[PDB]
Amino acid sequence: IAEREAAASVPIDIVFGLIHMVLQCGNRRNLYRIIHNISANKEVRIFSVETLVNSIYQAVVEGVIAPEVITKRGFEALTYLCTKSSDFTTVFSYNTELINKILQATNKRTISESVKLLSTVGDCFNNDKVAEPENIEVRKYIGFLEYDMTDDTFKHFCEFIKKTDRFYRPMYLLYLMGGSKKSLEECLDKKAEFNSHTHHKGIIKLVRMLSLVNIMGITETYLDSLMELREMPFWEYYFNIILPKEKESLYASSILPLFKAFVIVHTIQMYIGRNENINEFSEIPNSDSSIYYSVVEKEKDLINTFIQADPDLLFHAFAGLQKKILDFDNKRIYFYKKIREDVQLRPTISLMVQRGAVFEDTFHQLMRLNGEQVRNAKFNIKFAGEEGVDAGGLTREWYSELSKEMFNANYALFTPIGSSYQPNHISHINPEHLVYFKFIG
Amino acid sequence: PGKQISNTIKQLSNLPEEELPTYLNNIYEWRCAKTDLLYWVDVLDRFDEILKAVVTEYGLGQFQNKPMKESDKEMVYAILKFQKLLVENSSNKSMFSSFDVVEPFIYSFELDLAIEALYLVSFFASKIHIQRSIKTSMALMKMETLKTLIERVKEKPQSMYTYYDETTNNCKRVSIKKAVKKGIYQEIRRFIHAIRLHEMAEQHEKLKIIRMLAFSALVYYNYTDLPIDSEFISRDLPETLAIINTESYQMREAAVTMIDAIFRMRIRHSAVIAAMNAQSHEGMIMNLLKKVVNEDVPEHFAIVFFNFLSSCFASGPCVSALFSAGIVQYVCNTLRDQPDISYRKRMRLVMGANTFLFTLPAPFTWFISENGIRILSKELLLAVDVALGNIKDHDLLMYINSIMKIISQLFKNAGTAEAMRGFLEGEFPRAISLILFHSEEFTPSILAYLFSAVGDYIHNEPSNLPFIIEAGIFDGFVMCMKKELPESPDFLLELPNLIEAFFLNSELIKKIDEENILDRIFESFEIVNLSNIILMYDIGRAYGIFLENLVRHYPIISLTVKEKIYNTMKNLESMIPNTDPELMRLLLGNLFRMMHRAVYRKTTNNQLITDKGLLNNRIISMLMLIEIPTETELYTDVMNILMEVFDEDQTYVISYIAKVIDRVMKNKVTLENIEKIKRILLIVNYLIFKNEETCEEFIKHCTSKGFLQIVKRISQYFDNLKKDTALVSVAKNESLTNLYYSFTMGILKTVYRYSKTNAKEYLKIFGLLVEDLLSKTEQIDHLYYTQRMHGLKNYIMVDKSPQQYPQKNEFVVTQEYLMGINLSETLMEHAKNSVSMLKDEKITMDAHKKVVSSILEVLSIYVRGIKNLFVPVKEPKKKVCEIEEHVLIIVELLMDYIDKSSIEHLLNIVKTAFFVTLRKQITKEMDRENEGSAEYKRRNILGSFFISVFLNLPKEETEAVLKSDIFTILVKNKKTFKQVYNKNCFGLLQYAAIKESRVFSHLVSFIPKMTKQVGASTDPAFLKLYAVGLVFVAMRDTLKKTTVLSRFIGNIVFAESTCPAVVEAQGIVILAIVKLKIEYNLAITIEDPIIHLNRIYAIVETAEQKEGLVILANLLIRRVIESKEAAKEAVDTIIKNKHLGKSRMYTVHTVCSNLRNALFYSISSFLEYLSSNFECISAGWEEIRHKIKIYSGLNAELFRTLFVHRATGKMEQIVRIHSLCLLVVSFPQLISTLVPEDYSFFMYFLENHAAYSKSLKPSAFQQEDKTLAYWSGHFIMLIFNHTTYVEVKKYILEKVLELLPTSINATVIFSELIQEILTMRFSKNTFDENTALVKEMNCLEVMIRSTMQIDNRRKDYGSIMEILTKPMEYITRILAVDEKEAFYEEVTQQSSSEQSEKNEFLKSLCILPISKLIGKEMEIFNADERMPFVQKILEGSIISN
Repeated sequence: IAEREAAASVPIDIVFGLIHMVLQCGNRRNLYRIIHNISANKEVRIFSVETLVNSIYQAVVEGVIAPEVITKRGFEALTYLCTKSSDFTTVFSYNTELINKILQATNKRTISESVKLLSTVGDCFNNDKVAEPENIEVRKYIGFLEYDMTDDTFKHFCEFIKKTDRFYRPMYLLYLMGGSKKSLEECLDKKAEFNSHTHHKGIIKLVRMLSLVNIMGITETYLDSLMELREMPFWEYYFNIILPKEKESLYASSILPLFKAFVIVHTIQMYIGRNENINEFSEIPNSDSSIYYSVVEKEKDLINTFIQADPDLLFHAFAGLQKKILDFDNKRIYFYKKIREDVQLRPTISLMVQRGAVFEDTFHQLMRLNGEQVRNAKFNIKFAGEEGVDAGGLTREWYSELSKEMFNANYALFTPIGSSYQPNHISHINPEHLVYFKFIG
Repeated sequence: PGKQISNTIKQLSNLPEEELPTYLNNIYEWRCAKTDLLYWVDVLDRFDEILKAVVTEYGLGQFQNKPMKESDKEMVYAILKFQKLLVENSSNKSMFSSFDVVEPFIYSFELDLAIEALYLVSFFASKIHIQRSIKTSMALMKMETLKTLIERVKEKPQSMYTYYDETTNNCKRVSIKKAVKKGIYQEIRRFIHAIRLHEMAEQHEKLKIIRMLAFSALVYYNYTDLPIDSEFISRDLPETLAIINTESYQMREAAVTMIDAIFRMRIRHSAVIAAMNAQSHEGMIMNLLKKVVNEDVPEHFAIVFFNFLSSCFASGPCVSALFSAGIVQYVCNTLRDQPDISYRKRMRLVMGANTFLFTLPAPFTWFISENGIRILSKELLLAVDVALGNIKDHDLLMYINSIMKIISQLFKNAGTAEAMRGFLEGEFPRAISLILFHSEEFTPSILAYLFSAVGDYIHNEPSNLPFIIEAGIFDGFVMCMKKELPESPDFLLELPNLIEAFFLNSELIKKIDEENILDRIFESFEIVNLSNIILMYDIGRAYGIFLENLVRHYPIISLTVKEKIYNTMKNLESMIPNTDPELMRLLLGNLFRMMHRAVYRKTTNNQLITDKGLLNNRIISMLMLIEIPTETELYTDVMNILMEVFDEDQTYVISYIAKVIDRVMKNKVTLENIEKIKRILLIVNYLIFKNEETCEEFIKHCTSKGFLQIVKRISQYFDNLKKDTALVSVAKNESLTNLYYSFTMGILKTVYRYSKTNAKEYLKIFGLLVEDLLSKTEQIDHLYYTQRMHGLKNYIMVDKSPQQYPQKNEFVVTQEYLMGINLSETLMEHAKNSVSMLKDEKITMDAHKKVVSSILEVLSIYVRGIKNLFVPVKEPKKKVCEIEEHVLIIVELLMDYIDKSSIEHLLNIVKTAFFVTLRKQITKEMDRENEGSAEYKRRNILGSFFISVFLNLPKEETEAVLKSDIFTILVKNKKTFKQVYNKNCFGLLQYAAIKESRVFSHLVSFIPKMTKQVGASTDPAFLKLYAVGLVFVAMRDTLKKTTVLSRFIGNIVFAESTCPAVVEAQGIVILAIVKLKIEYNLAITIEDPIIHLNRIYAIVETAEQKEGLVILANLLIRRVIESKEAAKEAVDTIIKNKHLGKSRMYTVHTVCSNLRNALFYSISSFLEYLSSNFECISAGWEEIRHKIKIYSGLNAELFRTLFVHRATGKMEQIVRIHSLCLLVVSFPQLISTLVPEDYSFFMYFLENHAAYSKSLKPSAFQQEDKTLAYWSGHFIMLIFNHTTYVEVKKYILEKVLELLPTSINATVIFSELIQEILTMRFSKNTFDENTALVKEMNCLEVMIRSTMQIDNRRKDYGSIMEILTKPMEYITRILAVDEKEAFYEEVTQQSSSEQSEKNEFLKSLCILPISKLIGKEMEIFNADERMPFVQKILEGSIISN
């Protein structure tokens, strides 16, 4: 992960034939290690990577060994280098023209691994080490969005966009507005005879690149085009004509992406800049002539049904929705999920109580620690007297006995109304018993 | 097996293979019990081999025979069908070996073959999750290959098919529509599948279910390696269930099978249940049931459907959903609304009930609420009264059986016991009473279920028992009992349960005693037919337990029960003798199996049925009539019960057996009688040996006149048995004498071991026995005379003093008794009788010799315990001296009749004679006083006789006792010393000198006289004795004498010898002389031993046991090269190992023993080390306070001479190079001294090492050549690693890089050499220097150049390259990492008998460090001795120093 320097033990002449042979051979994992090790010093690293990339360039645009197999082998080798030690990606930042060459050399089969390669390359933007960000020639790469990709390729594209946002927000958004415009126009034109499965690629690309727009944010100048785009009556036409027919005709599995897209198109936000190291300030924009609220009120039942189908949508696409639409069941499941990712680090401690008074001993051994530790503590209960049930049963019975004891007659910390309880009066509650309420909390 | 089963087996085996399918086709269904596959091994093997023959006739590879015989397909179709039929109701399916030929049937063009084979495979793989043992047969074929059939079957989906071929790295369409020739149209099976999909589609339904069955098989193998996702569950499962709904029976059967496969998976289970949609009242499976009941269905199809249904109810959530649908109401209405439904259909209904009623409790509660029990009662009444008054119907009877089982298991569970409220309210009593009053026409299982239900209901609430009682039910039970019981296991198993349920009412006990039904249970035990069943299950244990429960809870009629059981015992006793032995063996085994429980229980009231007298007489008569094997558990439990019987009353039992044996003695003399006595003493020996504690009264009975008289009569009878050889064989006589002796010694051991026995009480028995035996000894019958005297020898064995103190051999009480008998005179009488009969030439010298040895042992152990023997004390030699004189007379008499069989006893006599001396009971003073004693002269003349005997023994006999402690005293007389020295038994003298110093002092005078005979003595013992005598005398004279060695002068030369012992002895002599000369001034001149060294190297090429030779060669060369200061420093370094231990180390003995190597190597070094750097030795007086090698005097010239020897043969070159390795390891600085020119000769090592490649293993190899090359390379590796020189390494690396590119093998081997040059690191700084050099030399360039210049497109070239990667990968990684961490980098970041002996020995040879090498080199002179005299005198020196 750091630059390594040693004596130049290898002559620059032999590595040419060596890279030739590794390209002209198989079972090269060992050879991969050989090249990675010999490229330790800076000079050999630079010469080897430039030689390999020039060879790959000549393999495709310029063309025994077939050009395609040699190209895939060289791409695999480049990935194997760039992945480890993170310093062979730095040579791309050192040159910035070899990047232009490699991006230029990109056929249909290239993207399947070129996406991974470029995602790895994007590390040169993580440290912002470019020093020449004006001549990267990205519009070809952003235009290759029109090709056919997969899920992992999309993830690599997303992380590359996350790396390159602070550098090319203007031009990336400039292309994305037109791309989204043409995608929605295509969906609008074919909506009379649209298919959610035959053109499922269309809905995939639309929702994906709109999500990429969200991750990209919006600028001030493009706001005219953005407000134009948020006023497409394709939404109304679908939800009022095609949604009624596709509910009773087609499978909702391919129809759900359209609902995600409808959420996203109004989920568009406003990023001002990556002022801090790891984040960009986000501000919520507004819609003036939209009857989008009317639409979401119209099919609120379907919205809640689809949210119940998969709560994970709230963390990926459905995050822009208002919780008011959601019922308390889905909201509570989402709340449990949200509170359980920040589980933090959990230390394990023991707990000992007596059947005579669990509450008193629990209070005594729980006031000593802090809120964070007791929050993260794994209560391994040890009931005195009885040892016949597992730790989970011990904790369950400890909780039940605590619940019994806070409402016990002797404690009287809360007075009963029946099933429920309310805290006892200030006159009846002794001043020393107020800490018991903190313990209850 | 079976009866019709055996007929089917033999018919399948023998019938012609043309008529095999026709006969097979008659087998339509399995209306019989399950079996084991072992009975069809012949049929399975025959079918497998005929299938193999057929498929080889077809080809199995390409299915060339497209026009195929219809007889063949019918044959294999029937084979697979009835194979499925057999295995679907079989056991031990893991042995099915016919699986090996089924995949060609799976991929066959014939679709009947494919459906049959895939159905069989699916059934076999169904039980993978349960049995798990059939996978071995399944593993014969690859499961992943069936993924070809995963693609769904469509109406000619694609006419193009893509195949994958390597190297070319392309996949393109193949021609399918051609089909011009049936030959050309792992990928072959996939292509055939594509052809079957495309070309023919008329019969696509069968292959449409072939794909389905293959999918099912891949489900069964592993559901993880399956395409199960949302799409499969959402499409194929609905398609399969639609097939079940609509399509025809034939392929909806396969759909049902695949549905079973799916739902047994238990994945996506909620989704599967919600999708399959039986939750509706018009759900699927009950809809199919409505069809089946309404529209007629094929019988086999109906059976498959109902088995699928039973599979459905088995799952928890499935039956929960089915019950929620309302199946209970459906079945209730179906039963209570129409009776015209077929009987078998109602049967299938009631199996469905038997499943779902017990699967879950909620349907049970609903059914109880729905009051379907009353409907069940009504239909049961209808079924029975249709059966009653009418002829027997098979289906009707088994349906009544189904009703009985459903009601019985419904009543069985207490959680299902809620139905026992409305029992009497219904008409159940009327129906069950009708059944009981007419049980003669019903299946026994019906009766068993009925009785179980009746008993369970009665036990549920015995309050209602009278209501049953006046219902006349028990009367019907009586009528049923009038009929004799059938061959039913479970009915007989459960009958005691109903009988006990009757005992719940006391009046029923009264009536059953009145009517005496228990006669049936009593008489059940003598039935051979039922004996098989009793063997099969645990009937005896159940009946026993029921008996104790009855007697304990209801002992009212216990007297009648006792009477009946004893009558049955006598009955079963009666017919034993006139019956086949095996039948009675097994029947008695079962009978005593249930006796084991029946009586002698710890529970109360069981003692009421434990009669010692009658049962004892019966069991004794039984044992006295039949022979019983020991290993059977029948033997075990009969032993147990007889032990309780005897423990209750020992006296009466022993009296009874005594009178029995006397009475049978009075009978006629017969062989079977002899066997009876044999077994009665067998049992008495058993009971005596097992007995731990004994009452004195039992011993009194043993010494009672009856016991002694019966024992003496037994002895008399045994003697009479020797009278006639014809009636009783001589071997039988020997065996009976042996067993009688064993019995007598056992009982004598018991009585003697018995505490505080009356002395005279023991004496009368023992003296009577011994006098009888000795009287019988001198009779005509001398055949058993040896056996009789061995018997008295064992008598001497047993009457032994406790000797509880360790190392104690003395009589405690028996000594006075023994010489109160005057044994010695009898012994001399028998001795002179033996001498005379020897003179009378009626004895073989061998038999006479063995008699002498036996009597010698007798005397030896007789005198072993006698006190103060040969002890000069005034009072006790009144008789002991007389016995000593007798012993001397006896041993003198038998002088010339001693051989190997007597030496041990005679030496034991010596050891007894000299106990005080050898066990040092003296203070070394009174022994030196008491020489003027008669005992001393007697023991001295005894030893004289002994030495005379020994010197009359050849080498073989002498080697047996070559190391005994007494020889330290025997040869103490210098007269005997010169006598034995002139007798040439010098090894004894060596051991004596090792252990005693006076004989060594005599040898000191002896040495100069024998110094001249050293040369060409050809006696290994003589020469080793010389060498060892010199080493001890030199190191002893170093202790304050220093002068003795100076007086010795001479010169010795050696002649050629072919015996290896001679040459190695000469080498050892050279070792001693040079090792003494280098330190001490010796006047014996010796030439340069190199001549002897090359003699050794020549002879090892031929001789065996090379270890001593090679080790002596290595130690001698190191000794010659090494010097005094080096030896002293090495000894100090070695001692530092135990010096740093700071342990207790209180005794000097441990110090010496663990450092004997330092003791022998140089006493001066060890002495000065202990005087200066004294150890943590307590020394017997408190404790003492405690607290890069450069060597000089070496001889590199000999190393230089040796280095260029260049021998010819294999083994001597190996020896030379091994010596080179040891010296360079020991003294690397010698290499720094070599001539700058000589390094040219390393080409020899490099080339002869390049002869073999261990990695690339070739055939026609030689293991000795392999180890030669390995050692050659080891030399170079040691040069690079353990040495710190630079320039020589530079030269040799230059040479190796020059020689590397010569050829592929040279490149590979030198690359390896560089690799493990770098890997094994002796030191970090040395390794850093090595890395600096190897980087400095640019070797990577030339090695990689030779690497890619030679790269050829070859098959094993890949293996060569992957081998080559490791060295260059390692070195390149080293050259990248910094120098500090590079050191820590690591990898991956009787010709045959002697041949094997030498193969193992070569690997046994290893690199020996200094420590164990020195230890073993001084081991030769130490001869594994634990303490020599030099050690003692040196320890005294250390103490006084």
